[PDB]
Amino acid sequence: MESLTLQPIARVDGTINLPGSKSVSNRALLLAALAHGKTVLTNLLDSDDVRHMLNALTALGVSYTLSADRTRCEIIGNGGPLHAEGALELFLGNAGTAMRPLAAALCLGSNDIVLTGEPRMKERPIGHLVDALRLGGAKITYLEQENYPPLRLQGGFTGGNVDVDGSVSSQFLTALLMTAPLAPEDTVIRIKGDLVSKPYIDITLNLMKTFGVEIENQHYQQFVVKGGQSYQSPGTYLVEGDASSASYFLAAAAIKGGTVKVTGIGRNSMQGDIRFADVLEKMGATICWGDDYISCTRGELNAIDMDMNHIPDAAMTIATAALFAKGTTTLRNIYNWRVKETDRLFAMATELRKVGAEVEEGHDYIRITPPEKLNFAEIATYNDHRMAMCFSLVALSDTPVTILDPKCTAKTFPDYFEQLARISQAA
Ligand SMILES: O=C(O)C1=C[C@@H](OP(=O)(O)O)[C@@H](O)[C@H](O[C@@](OP(=O)(O)O)(C(=O)O)C(F)F)C1
Repeated sequence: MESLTLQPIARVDGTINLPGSKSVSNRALLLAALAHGKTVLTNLLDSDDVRHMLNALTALGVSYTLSADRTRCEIIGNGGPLHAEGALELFLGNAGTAMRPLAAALCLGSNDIVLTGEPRMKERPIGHLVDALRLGGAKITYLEQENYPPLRLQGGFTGGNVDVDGSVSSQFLTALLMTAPLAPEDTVIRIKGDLVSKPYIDITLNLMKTFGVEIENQHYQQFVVKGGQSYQSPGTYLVEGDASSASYFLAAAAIKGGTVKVTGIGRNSMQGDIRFADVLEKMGATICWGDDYISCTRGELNAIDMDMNHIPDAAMTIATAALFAKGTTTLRNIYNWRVKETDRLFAMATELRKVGAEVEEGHDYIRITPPEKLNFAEIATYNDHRMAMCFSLVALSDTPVTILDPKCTAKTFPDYFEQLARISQAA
């Protein structure tokens, strides 16, 4: 078991050029593969989730080339649905943005493909998506536990009236939205009730528009899609920097700055996690907005009590930043933390208590009362990139912290610790 020990960081200050957005990167790659023409993506993220998507596209027959640093990709569009037979297995690692979107897209036409991944992926739900795809005509088989990967897809999604549950993940609706335009018949997608992580649907619709497709969004309760469409290459496309990855560095400044500026995202970004900056401002930090940067300067840090459903991933960063705030912080309406890279409510509460906090682990919320002073802990990371990045902030105090399995950050940010060190100052 590898580990990394972070010594106390006296102050943070500096500029970080953000790695590419994982959410945008995987959507752009799949749309480029389905599109007609050559797409040149720049500022593409090089991480495990993107590598698994690229490997899947290679296995499906898509041609592309990558630059030396793997941030520039020239993709040759397939000009329509991707195809493979013989129960070809695509191993998708831990990537939800490959698993959910491909589970839907590969249901177009006739195929015989199996989707699987790491053990944890076999524990992340996909039943709501499968239910919707079947209503549209798809033939899908669960090879292990019902409602979870791995899946054998045999095609048949033609469109029609499809209902989808949006209460657990926005990725199921995202997958349907990307797939429906290419189906032969028109599709009306009806949301059964609530829709969580709503800002990610805006990311999906933005990418679809870039690739030539628009749909009718009726107040996020129903989406009307015309079938028989085709995606078209936009030529060159610049991938936004990752706003979720930015959260760690902006929070670092709110706690121990200094001023930290992140470039690659700004006030015009399509990512919902830029709203993380507004939470730091509510806590007492100073935020500066630019067209291609967001910066945070240390002010003060006061506890908050907020519904975080609109920024579930960046909300985890507030949970460790809360260790440094005045008062008790409560983060609400975050049930799906339980079904991601690990059960994050269980994990976050467990590890926060290890450094001294008093924590109430609610079914769908977490309440955190910081200790007078933090203590040392060897932090378990649950094969979850965000547990490692969130707990790295413990070192912005008088105590060191040891992070187990630091390489798990590679899901979205292989160079995380090098970047945190770049802004760490001794004076
Ligand atoms: O559509 C997207 O791009 C995502 C939407 C969210 O999921 P929900 O709609 O289910 O709330 C994020 O939490 C998810 O990021 C994570 O990763 P995956 O891409 O799903 O593997 C993450 O980086 O931590 C997370 F869900 F674990 C990526």
